[PDB]
Formats: sequence, structure tokens, C-alpha cells
Amino acid sequence: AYYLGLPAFGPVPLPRMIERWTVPKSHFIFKKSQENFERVTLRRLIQIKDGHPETVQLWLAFLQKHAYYGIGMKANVWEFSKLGVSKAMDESKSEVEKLLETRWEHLSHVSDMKGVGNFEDFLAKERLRISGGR
Amino acid sequence: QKLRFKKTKKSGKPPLPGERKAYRKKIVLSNNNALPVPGLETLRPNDLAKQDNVGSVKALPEDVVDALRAMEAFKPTQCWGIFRQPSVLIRQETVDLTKKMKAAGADGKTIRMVIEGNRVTGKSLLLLQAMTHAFMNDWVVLHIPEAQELTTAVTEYAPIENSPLWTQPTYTLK
Amino acid sequence: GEVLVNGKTLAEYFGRVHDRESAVWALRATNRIDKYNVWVKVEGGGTTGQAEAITLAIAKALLAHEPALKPALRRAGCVTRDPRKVERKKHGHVKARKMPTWVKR
Amino acid sequence: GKLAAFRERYGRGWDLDADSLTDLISGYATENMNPGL
Amino acid sequence: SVPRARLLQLVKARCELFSTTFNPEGIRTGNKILRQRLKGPALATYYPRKNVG
Amino acid sequence: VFILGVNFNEHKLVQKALESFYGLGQQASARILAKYSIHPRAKMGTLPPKIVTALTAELSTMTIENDARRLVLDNIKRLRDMGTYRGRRHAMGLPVRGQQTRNQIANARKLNKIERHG
Amino acid sequence: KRSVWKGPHIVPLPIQRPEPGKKIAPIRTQARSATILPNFVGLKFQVHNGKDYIDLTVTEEMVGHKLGEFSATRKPFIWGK
Amino acid sequence: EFREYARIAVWEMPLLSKYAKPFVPPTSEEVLRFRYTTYMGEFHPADRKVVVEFCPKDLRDLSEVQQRKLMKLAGPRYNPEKDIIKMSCEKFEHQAQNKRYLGDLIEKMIAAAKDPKDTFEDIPLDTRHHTFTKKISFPKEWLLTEERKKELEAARQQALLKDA
Amino acid sequence: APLIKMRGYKGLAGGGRSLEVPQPIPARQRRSTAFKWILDVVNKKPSKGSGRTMFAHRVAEEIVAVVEGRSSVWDKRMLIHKLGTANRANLNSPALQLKGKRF
Amino acid sequence: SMFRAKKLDLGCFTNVRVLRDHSKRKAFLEAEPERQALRYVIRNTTLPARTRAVAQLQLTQMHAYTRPTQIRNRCILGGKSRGILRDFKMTRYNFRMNALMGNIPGVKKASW
Amino acid sequence: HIMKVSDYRNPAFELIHSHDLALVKLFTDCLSGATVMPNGGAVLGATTRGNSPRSASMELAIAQREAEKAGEKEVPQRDPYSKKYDDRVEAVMKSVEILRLKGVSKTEARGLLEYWAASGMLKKRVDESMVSEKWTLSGNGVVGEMERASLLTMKA
RNA sequence: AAUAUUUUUGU
RNA sequence: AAAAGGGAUCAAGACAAGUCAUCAUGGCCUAAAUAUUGUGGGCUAUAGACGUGCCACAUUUUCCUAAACAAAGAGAUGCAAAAAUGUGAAUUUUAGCUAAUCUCAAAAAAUAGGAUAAAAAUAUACAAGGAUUGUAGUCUGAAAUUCGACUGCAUGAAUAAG
Ligand SMILES: Nc1ncnc2c1ncn2[C@@H]1O[C@H](COP(=O)(O)OP(=O)(O)OP(=O)(O)O)[C@@H](O)[C@H]1O
Ligand SMILES: [K+]
Ligand SMILES: [K+]
Ligand SMILES: [K+]
Ligand SMILES: [Mg+2]
Ligand SMILES: [Mg+2]
Ligand SMILES: [Mg+2]
Ligand SMILES: [Mg+2]
Ligand SMILES: [Mg+2]
Ligand SMILES: [Mg+2]
Ligand SMILES: [Mg+2]
Ligand SMILES: [Mg+2]
Ligand SMILES: [Mg+2]
Ligand SMILES: [Mg+2]
Ligand SMILES: [Mg+2]
Ligand SMILES: [Mg+2]
Ligand SMILES: [Mg+2]
Ligand SMILES: [Mg+2]
Ligand SMILES: [Mg+2]
Repeated sequence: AYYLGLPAFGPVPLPRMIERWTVPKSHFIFKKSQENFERVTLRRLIQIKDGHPETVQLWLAFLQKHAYYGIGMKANVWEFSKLGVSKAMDESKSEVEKLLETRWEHLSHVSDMKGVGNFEDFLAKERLRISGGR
Repeated sequence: QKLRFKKTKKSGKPPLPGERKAYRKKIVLSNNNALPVPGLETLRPNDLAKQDNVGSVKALPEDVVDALRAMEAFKPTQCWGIFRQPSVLIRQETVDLTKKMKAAGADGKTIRMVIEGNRVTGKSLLLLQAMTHAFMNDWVVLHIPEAQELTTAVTEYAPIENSPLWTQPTYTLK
Repeated sequence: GEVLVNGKTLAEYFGRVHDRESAVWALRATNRIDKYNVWVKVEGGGTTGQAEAITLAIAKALLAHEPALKPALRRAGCVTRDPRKVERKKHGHVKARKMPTWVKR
Repeated sequence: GKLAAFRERYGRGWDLDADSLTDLISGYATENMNPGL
Repeated sequence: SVPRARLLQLVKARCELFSTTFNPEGIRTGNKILRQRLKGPALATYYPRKNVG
Repeated sequence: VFILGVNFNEHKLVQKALESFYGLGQQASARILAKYSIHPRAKMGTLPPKIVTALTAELSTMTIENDARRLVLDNIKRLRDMGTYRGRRHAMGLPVRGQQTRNQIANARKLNKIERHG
Repeated sequence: KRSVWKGPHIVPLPIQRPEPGKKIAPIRTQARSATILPNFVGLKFQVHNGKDYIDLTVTEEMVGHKLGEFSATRKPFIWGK
Repeated sequence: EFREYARIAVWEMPLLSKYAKPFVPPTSEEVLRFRYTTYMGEFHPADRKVVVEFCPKDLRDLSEVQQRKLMKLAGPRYNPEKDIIKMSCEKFEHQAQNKRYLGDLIEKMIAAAKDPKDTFEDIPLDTRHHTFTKKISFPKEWLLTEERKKELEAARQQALLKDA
Repeated sequence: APLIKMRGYKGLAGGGRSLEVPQPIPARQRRSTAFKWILDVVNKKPSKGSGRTMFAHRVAEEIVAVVEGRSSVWDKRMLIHKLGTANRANLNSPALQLKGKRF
Repeated sequence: SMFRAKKLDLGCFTNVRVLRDHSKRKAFLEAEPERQALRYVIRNTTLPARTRAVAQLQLTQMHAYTRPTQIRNRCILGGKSRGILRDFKMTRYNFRMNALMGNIPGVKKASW
Repeated sequence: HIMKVSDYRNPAFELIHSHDLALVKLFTDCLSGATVMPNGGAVLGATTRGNSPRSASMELAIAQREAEKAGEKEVPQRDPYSKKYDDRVEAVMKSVEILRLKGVSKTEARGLLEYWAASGMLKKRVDESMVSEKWTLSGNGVVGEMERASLLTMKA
């Protein structure tokens, strides 16, 4: 974040989440003896301020490429915009069509792909299979 | 048929009606063991209005205690039975209130005041001082000790013919 | 000698005089209730848990002004931090230590 | 008064008069609805 | 101090704007079944499937 | 005094006296006193003789006696004649609301009868 | 269906009204939760009790109860012999 | 693995500055503040919600009454304390569809507030959905200033005479 | 408050009887047994009035009956003082000194 | 029986009731929208009395496997249905033995 | 208690308002100015915090009369969406004076503490340091709390 | 120092 | 600050201790049945008797009124604000939040007042208590009859501290 010019604030230690389970040590009648288990989730918070929207994405892109094993990440990105979002999102079609000129090579399919059928229904039910139910 | 063990089944004069209620509502205004405060001055017809007495304790007249007791001015929650002679501190608010009552009755005016405040800060006893300045100056005092006895439905009530009002005969008699 | 515990007075916050005396005990043992104004801000716990907590707070803050009072606050009991804490419940027990009924037969 | 109670609760539609009872119950009923009686 | 009939005019302006059901009488329209999100696919993917052995 | 042929003592609240009948509870009694402007804390010795007569004539137009027990006893007899599961349990003096019968069925055996106490 | 606002529980039954004078056999059913509607007040039922089919003659008094309320599943507990 | 990261922090990180851009404060037209949540390579059902929050006073096309009518139509979406209309949308399968909805929905809230048919001026602003918080502060009369030191030295001397 | 306490040794007084031997008790144990006697009498009295001062005025009336020597707890005090006086010789009984000495 | 796939598709601990509960989860996945419509028509008091009585009779003819209340989580290592932890899909015992060995990520013996 | 709906019931089983009671309807009029006392006098009504219901109409009027006297252009107003008010209570408390009683001054506390000591009920040296202590434990001089900490204590 | 109630059975 | 406290851990061996009904496994058995599928029923039966629990038998209790103080945990298999409706269970409709942000959510005892007493045994003053049952409803769910959890009205058992 320093090289990208983003002023970061943290790491802020958030309250650790503790899930507890008490199971019997035996698989049978012996219930007068049980033991406690837990799963503590240690977390941190790095908040960035006064950062360019695009430069914030290069930062999040850099952390995902070189992510450390055993860590989860969730980022909330904020951005200001003008009124009339419908017009803006349509005018920005040609701009995104150029940046994708060299990236369309990733996908390839036989002419008139028939296995997809209803395009919108495919993504909906395929996104569930990828996420396992939801 | 059942065969378990079952316990086998196996003193003083009771109090009169109203005896118990009269025990938690009795007011004790003296204590023989307490010492007689030397220098304790009694009140005068114009003693609760002087501002020079602010911060001094003065005893209630012997005859006013019978009038304050006739209309239940005192209350059990108040600690009167710890001393010998019932006395009240002349508060700064007593002079302000009593100075307005003295000017109201003087020129036939009327003051309509609501004494509001926090808890035991002493609203109730401020009326006792107002009623005290009334008796000593030959006023007509009409006091309702508890306003919850008129609304909690604990006394007889009857309607009036051709009107939305309701009378309380048993209370108006007492 | 004004004291405001969480914005309210000492009487409007603690309805029990035993707690009022214990909150400002530090200023009472040293006979300085009439020379310092306290503005406390408590959070968590109960009545006694908060009353005694203010005792160690005013004591420590009082020492910042007059550090020579520690020998007195020592004997008054306003310098020690009571570490007593509710014991956790343990499996096989009804409470921290209460055990269920034991049947010999 | 069980009949009157039924009419007030579930209306006179199911009540026998002179009409969901006529066709819905017997209509959905078919042969071999449940093997083994 | 605001008439109820005059309040429903504002409650109705929100329904036309946010596209919500306007039911001032509380009629049982069975809409609680429509808002409930399906949980079928979440339960079906409980037992893992046969994979490479 | 007297109310519907039942005698009550002076030192007895009217609220509690009207509740001594089969069928009258907190709702009915509360509305019968308001109808004649009797504060809940009224005792029998304070009721005038004319208002006592109004209460008697007031309860005579309600189901405040065996007329009520009849409805309850008729509902139990109908369950027995129809041959329902709930009817047998009344006759057999057994719990009628699906309760474990391995233990603690004393109050059922004592009160469950085709002719209830009320 | 307990809540009254959504009608009673109805199950498909072969309650076909015969012509006057015809012989109709009783209806053998295992739907012990079928509300006794007024439409078949007078028909002969044979409700399943788990092992046997107990005869039943629906009358105007049973309208509202379930069919399983007239065929006990367990046998009365009797001590001794 | 530490060396792999130290090799990246010494040779690859400095190259991030060649493609960085400076932050510019939003102009007067930037009235909306959208939020997009990412899970960094994970598929989570909550990564489709888009939260937007704007200030009624930022819309300089509405009058005083048209701005207040906008607060009444917002309903529980308006925060009287912060004066911010916050509203999210997760009705659609894609974030792009949830942003377009809030973009069109805000144009209806403004177009409806500009409707002179009913101004709802008789309806007082309802804020029962919000729970206002009371914050206490240190009394400014207790600050030991040069003037309070003199007020205390007097009160401390007046107490010595009453006893003496 | 009693000045002594009776502690018995199981089955040393004869055929299964305990050998009650007096022993002194400190102040705290003296004031505890005393006040607990006063409460045993207060809990057996009948109710008299109403209000919050019900239980407080019953205990206060027993403290007056104590100082005035017209209470029942005095008889409970002399009843335990006589046991010590009667059993004052058991301190040197032939049982507490010959428990298991002679094999 | 008609819902039991002719080719086993389970990779976990297979059982008589494990295969029986997996066949119920797939039958309900295909009939949830259709079953949610009957439940919506039965509660809509605005529809005709006949439409609600029809939708009420069709919901009774649905196969038991289609009912969602039949689904009961089971252990993917032992096939049991009693004492199953949703967060792990195993009995309380299997969770213990795997938690101590370190097979369940993040779990830890609690002591405090 | 008289600024709410009484607990009484009319023949139609409807709660009677406290102001409809003949006895309460008299004091209310003398307090509102309707019934004019020709010979003058005073009409004082003291609230209570022990066993007292809450009436927003009374607690609001008290806040309006105190704010007006304090010279403030802005005065507390009703809650436009609350249904806990009563128009009758507002008209009665429209032109009444409010006397707010707070803790006694430090000089009045002493005069009351010296009276308790002279009676033997307070065995303490009553000086400025001792009057400022009871003035704190009693919430800035609450007379009722000052008695709980010096008379109804378990130290004497 | 000279104290002493009774207390069976186990394929 | 301090004389600190608690949790986990707690050996070998014996009890041929418990588990071939988690799993796993040797021998021995069933293989048109000791395997497999569905509907309904049962596991909820009840003479006597035994275990743990809840609650009550009023005076340090319960009841009524009010402007105090917690911690921890839960919500992608969902926790549900506000409002409106109903005496109530609850319904209608979804704001926000997938969370130190939003929501469940409100602590209660307590503190301070107030009500009721021949507060059960002298029957015209039968206390507290809430089991049993009748009836009208609501919620989940194909489905509440055997056999669910709550709500209103009525009914009003034993129970003197064992
Ligand atoms: N002016 C006074 N002089 C002497 N004693 C006083 C005075 N004011 C109050 N007290 C004492 O303080 C205690 C509380 O007084 P009081 O009962 O009048 O308070 P209150 O404001 O009426 O309380 P509440 O609002 O709860 O009804 C009493 O014991 C009283 O004797
Ligand atoms: K969509
Ligand atoms: K061992
Ligand atoms: K009773
Ligand atoms: Mg008062
Ligand atoms: Mg505890
Ligand atoms: Mg038992
Ligand atoms: Mg109390
Ligand atoms: Mg042998
Ligand atoms: Mg063995
Ligand atoms: Mg065995
Ligand atoms: Mg096996
Ligand atoms: Mg069982
Ligand atoms: Mg109770
Ligand atoms: Mg709500
Ligand atoms: Mg909860
Ligand atoms: Mg008694
Ligand atoms: Mg049932
Ligand atoms: Mg016992």
C-alpha cells in the first residue's frame, strides 16, 4: 500500500470469534465425562483511506496473487459516482470492449454451444455447483 | 393398591380488622429518648416568610400538629419518630412559596402552582409547610392526602343523573 | 466535591448508600471529599461491580495529585485490585462446582 | 351442534346441501390409490 | 396526531416506488411463501459424490 | 346477604363472591360490578338491599349454575357415545390429553369420570 | 389443518353416491387423519388401526373429528386375568 | 516462503508505483457513494449486494420541501442523525444488475419528490425507526482555568470562617 | 453467647454412647450461636402487622427480651452450660487415654 | 425405490439409510418450486375456495420423498443420524477423534 | 394519578377519566383557572415519584412552563406520532407555575445536620468537611437521601 | 491410665 | 496489583468393566430373506414399585407502580427493525445486516414506594396453589387422531415444609 501511495491504517485486531462444542469423550453410555472443543477465528482489519478506486483494485489484485496459505479475505470497496448510473454503465461499454480485446482468447467453445441452453439459468445453477449449494 | 409411605395429617389470638393496615400507616411524631435541642425556636404566623430564617430548624406549634394530623399531612415514610419535637427546616423554596401565598390572599389573587421534582427531595413536606402557614394565618385548608385513593378504584363511586360525572360519597364524607 | 457517575449524580445512579460510600471511599478515608470534583464514566458489570471499580479509579487518579497518600489508601483498601472473578461452568456440574445428585445404587 | 360449528368455521362449501365435496374428493380418488388397502 | 387514512397515502407512495405489496387490511395473501428463499440446492449437496478412486 | 339463593358473609368481597359460582370469573364478575357501579373492593355488608336484588336478577339471565355443568357433562357424554378415543379415557379415568402414563397419573384417576365434579 | 382459516385436511376418498337402493361396500382407508366432513354423514367406513380395519358409521355428531379417533391402535392395559 | 515474499517485496513491489494513481477528492456532482464487497477469489452469496448512500442536501435541484419529501419516501432508509439515505439491493444475480437498479431507483425517488401533486407537508417526519444516542461530556465549568482557581480559593477561605 | 461447646467422641461413653466433652469457642463462634438462637425464636412467632418493618421489629423485640432477662434463649444457654459442668471430668476420661494403647 | 439411482453416486460412507436419505434430497430439489406453489395457493385466502381445495389435494398425493421434513442429516463417516454436527457432517464422536488428530481445520481443545 | 384515565369502569365497561370524577373535577378547575376563587387562596399540586404512573401530558406541560419562564424561543412540543398524550391534561396545565425542588444548599444542609446531632441521633463533628460529605452522598443535597446516609444507617 | 453393647453369611 | 484463582492434562495395571448397534475386524450364520421399497401403527401402553428434574404449600413469599446496572452467544439451511392489526399466541409488510456496523435484544433479582389479613383450623370470613378437564384459536408441517409446542375463556385437585 505504501508503494501504491495508499495510506493504510492497521492492522486493527478485531474481536476474535469463538465457536464452542462440548462432545462426550465416549461413543456410548459414558456421558458423565465430556470435554470442550472450540474454534477461535483470529482476524485483522486494514482500512485504506483517500485511495484511488483503480489503485485500490491493483492492491487487492496483488494480495490475491501472492496470498498466504490459511488466510481468508473480504474487502468492501467504496466509490463515488454521479447521477444517472444507467447512462454511465452503457457509455462505458466501448471502453470495456477494448480492454477485453486481448482477453477474449481465454474462453473457447464450439459454434452455437448447446450445452449451456438458457445462458442466464446456466450461470445461476453453475455458480451454485462451484460454491456448493450457495 | 398403593404401598408407598404417605405423611399422616396433623394457637394465638388474631388481630382485629384494620389492625394490620393501621400498623404500617401509624405516624410517630416524638421519641422520649431523643434529647431536647437547646435553642429550638417555635414557628410564628410570619416565620415561614422571613428570608433570614433560611437554613434554620424550627419546631411546629403544638396545635398545628393536631391540624396537620387531622388531614394526614405526615406520612410513615417520613422519619418523624426519631426526634422529640416535630420541626422542619426553613428551606429557601419555603420562603419563595410562602411569600407568594401571603401576597395572593392579601389582594384576593390566586396562585396555581405544581410542585414538581425528583424523588424524596421533599415535595410532600413543602405542602406541609404551606398548610402550616395557612393554619397559623387563619386560612381554610382543604388537603387530599393521597390522590391514588380517588383513581385506583378502592372507594365507592356513583353516577350523577344527566351528567358524565361520578361522585365518591364515602370519601367526601371522611 | 461534586461527583457525576456517567452523567448522573451519586444518588440518582446508586440507589444503595453502601455503594455511594464505597465509590468515593478513597476521598472519604483521606478526608478530601470537599476538595476534588470527580467525573466518572463506568461501563459493564453490576451495581457493586461498578461501585468498587470507581474506588480504585479515584484512588489512582487521586495519587496523581498527592502521591504521598498511598500509605493511607493502602490501609483503607483502595489500592488493591480485587482479581476475584466468576468461575466458569464445568461439564458434569450443575454450576462451577455444584455437582448433580449422586445415586449410590 | 357439530354440523353448525363446521358451517361457521369452514363455510357451507363442504356441507351437504340440495359444492367442492361432489367432485374434488371423489374426482381425485382413483382405483389402486394405495396398495394393500 | 396524524390520521391513519392520511398516513396510508404515504405508505402507498412507497409501495409504488419500491415495488412492494400494499396490504393495509392484513389479508392472508400467502406472500410469506414467495419471500422465502429456496433451500433445495443447499441440502442436495450434502453427501459428496463419487470421485476418482 | 343473599345472591341467587347463596348466602355470603359481610366481610367478603363482592368480586370474590360472584366468582364462587360455576361460570363466573374475572371477566364476568368485573363487568357485573361495573354494570351497577360497585368498586372491586366492595364488601357484602356495604351493598344496599336494592342492588343485592339486582345482582340476583342479573345472574338469573346467565349460565351460572348446573346449566353450565350440563354443557360440560354433555360434551363428555357425546365423546363416549360416539366411541371416540377421548371418550374412553374419561370413563377409564385416564389422562385425556396425551400424557405419559408410566407415572404421575394421580389427578386423572381422581377426576376423569363421565360425571365430572363440574 | 389445525388453523381454521385454511380449511380442513381433505384426502382423496372413493365416496361415490349410489342410486337409491343399491348396495355399496364400506370404504377401506388408512387415512386416519381425514377430517370427517358433512358430505359423507351416513356412509360406512373401515378405518385402519395398524393391524385390522375397524368399522365406522359416520353420523352428524362426528363431523369435525378425524377418522383415526374411532379406531384405537393399542389395546386397553388390564392387570391380571 | 519468507524469502519468496522478501524477494517479492524487494523486486516486484517497487514496480507497483509506476501504475499507481493519486487520489482526487470527489467533485460536486459525485453525490452517490456505492459499496461493493469482494471475497478475493471466493464465491460467496453475499458478494452481489451493492450499498449506496447519498445526502439529500447534495441534490441541489430540489427545494426545501422537495428535499424533505424525499426523506419521508426513504422511510427507514434515512438516518436523521447522520442525514444519509442508505439503501442496498441484492435482488439480482450480478452486482451490475443491483447497481443499475439503485441507479434507476434513485431517479424515481427524485422524480417522485418533484411531483407537485402531494408534498406530504402535513405528515411530520417520522424517526421512530432510528434510536438517537445521548452523549455526555466533561462539564466545562470544572476546567481548572486561571479564573476558577480564584473562585476556589475564595470558597475555601469562606469555609474556614464559618467554622472559626 | 455460650462460653463452651460440646463435642462427643463416637462410642467412647459405653455401649454405643458418645463421650460429650466440653470445649471453648472463640468470639465469632460465640456470637453466631447466640444470634442464631434468637432467630430460631423469631421464626416461630406469629405475624403481628404489615409493611417492611415486620421482620425487623420482631428481631428487635427479642433483643429487648434478652437484655431484660425475660427471653427463652437464656434457658438454652444454661442448658448447654450444665452439660459442661456435669461432663467437666470427661476431659481426662479413661477412654480418650486408652484408645489403642494396649494391643 | 423409483428414486434410487440405478448407479451409485455416493463417495462417502454408504449405507441403507444413507442412500435412502440422499434419494430424498434429490427428489425435493426437483419439486421444491412445484411444492412451494401448492403451499402458496393453500394459504392465499384471495383465491376461490375450489382452487385452494384442489391445491390442497394435490399436495397430499406427492410422494414422501418430495416432503422436505423427511430429510435428516447423517454422518458421512459412520452413517448415523443421532448427534450430527451440521458444521462437520459427522457425529459428535467422529468430530472428537478427527479434531484431536488435526483432520478438522481450526478445531482446538477448549480450556479456560 | 389524576392526570390519566382512572381505573373505574362505567356500566358499558369503559374506563372513566380521572377528570370526570366530581371531586377531581373540582381541583382540576381551580388549577386551570376556570373556577375562580373570589376571596383568593392557593391551589398547589405536588407530584410523587413513589408509586406514580407516567403521563406524558403532565411531564410535557411541566417542561413547557419551565421553558417559557426560562426565556426560550423554542419550547418542547408533542411527539407527532405518540399516542400517550391527553388533550384534557394539556388545557389544565396550560397556565400553572412550576416549582422545581433540587438538593438543598450547603448552608441549609448544615442547619439540618446540627439539629440531628444536638438530638444525639448523629454522633459526628459537624464541620464544613462533614457537611460537604453528606452533601455528596445525598446527590447534591437531596434531603431524603441525606437522611438515609445519616439516620437510617447501620452505623448508629 | 484399667477403659470394654451388638454385628452372621458369600454356588 | 499480587498469600491470587480456575481449566485442560492426570500414568501403568486390574475390573475377561462398556461398546461386534458409530466405525473397523477374525470365526460362525442368513442369501426368495436374518436382504430391499412404501402406507398405517408402534417406540408415547400402565396395576404396583425405583431413579434423577420442575413447581408449590403467603407474613425475609407472592401481587401492583417507576425515569437503574451485565456478560456471553446467534443470523447463506436467516436473524428480523419500524409501522399497522389482534385481549393474546400471532398476523400483514419487509428497512437494514451476512455483521465490533444491522437484527434477535428486552436483562431479572435489586433499589424505592403502594395494595391486601381473623391472609386455611369457629364454614355466612374455605388462604396461597395451578394439576385435571371443557371450549374457542394460532404457529410449524402433505399430515397435529393415536401423538406436537403455544394463546384466550371457563374449570380450580392434592399440597399446613414432609
Ligand atoms: N424541608 C424539610 N425540613 C425537614 N425535613 C425534610 C424537609 N424536606 C424533606 N425532609 C425530610 O426528607 C424526607 C423526604 O421528604 P418527602 O417525603 O416530603 O419527599 P417527596 O418529594 O415527597 O418524595 P416522593 O416524590 O417519593 O413522594 C422526609 O423524611 C423529610 O422529613
Ligand atoms: K434475478
Ligand atoms: K491409568
Ligand atoms: K384462590
Ligand atoms: Mg410525595
Ligand atoms: Mg452464577
Ligand atoms: Mg416417580
Ligand atoms: Mg418491596
Ligand atoms: Mg466361600
Ligand atoms: Mg463381561
Ligand atoms: Mg453386556
Ligand atoms: Mg456387523
Ligand atoms: Mg423412549
Ligand atoms: Mg407463582
Ligand atoms: Mg415490531
Ligand atoms: Mg431469545
Ligand atoms: Mg396462614
Ligand atoms: Mg393433540
Ligand atoms: Mg423437604
